[PDB]
Amino acid sequence: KGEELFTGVVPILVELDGDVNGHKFSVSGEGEGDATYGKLTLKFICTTGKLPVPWPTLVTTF
Amino acid sequence: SGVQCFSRYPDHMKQHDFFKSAMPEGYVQERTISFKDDGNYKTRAEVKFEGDTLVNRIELKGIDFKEDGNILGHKLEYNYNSHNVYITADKQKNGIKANFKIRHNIEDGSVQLADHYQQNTPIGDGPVLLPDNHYLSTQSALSKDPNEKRDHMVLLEFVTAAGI
Ligand SMILES: [Mg+2]
Repeated sequence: KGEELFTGVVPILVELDGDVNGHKFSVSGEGEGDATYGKLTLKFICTTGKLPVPWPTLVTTF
Repeated sequence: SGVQCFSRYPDHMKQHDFFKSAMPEGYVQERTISFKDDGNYKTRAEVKFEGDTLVNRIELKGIDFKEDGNILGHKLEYNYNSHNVYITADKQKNGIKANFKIRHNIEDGSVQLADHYQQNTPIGDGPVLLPDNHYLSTQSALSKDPNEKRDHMVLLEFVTAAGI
């Protein structure tokens, strides 16, 4: 039944709040997913300023 | 990796897709990410539908990072290696676990290992699919928006289930 919700393109929202060694940050992301092709396209923005860790370290979280 | 419900599960493996089976009510996804010789991230996320939109809401806590190791020292390249997510059922929690290793390229040609341990449990109480052992084959490409001056990341990812 849940699979039925994924047969087309689905909008995605991502919202993260982080604290790494006391550096506080937030990231907002938007995009879409199409599970038929196992395909995801997203753009993330650090809304608090500069990201205090490297972007690649957050990919699996997002 | 935050929205594994968008993996392509081949038709012959569709009885193994936990992630979509928990929807729309969703699942909690928790991880411990251990950076070798450095700190760790602990994450808690809720992945569920809000109307017709799939939402990934996350809290991340990182501790015990070295002020000038590869992470806080920003020594990692802006790229990403393909990897497999190895999934196993957790029948006692009506959910799954996963284990995998991410290799982050360091700007000097070395590698920064990030060990990932993951657990997912459904938010709803309806039946879910508990899978046989298998993996998700993941490919990711990172880029920038030429018109964007804020700090950001553009991500293209493909995720395909396999191993059965
Ligand atoms: Mg190299």
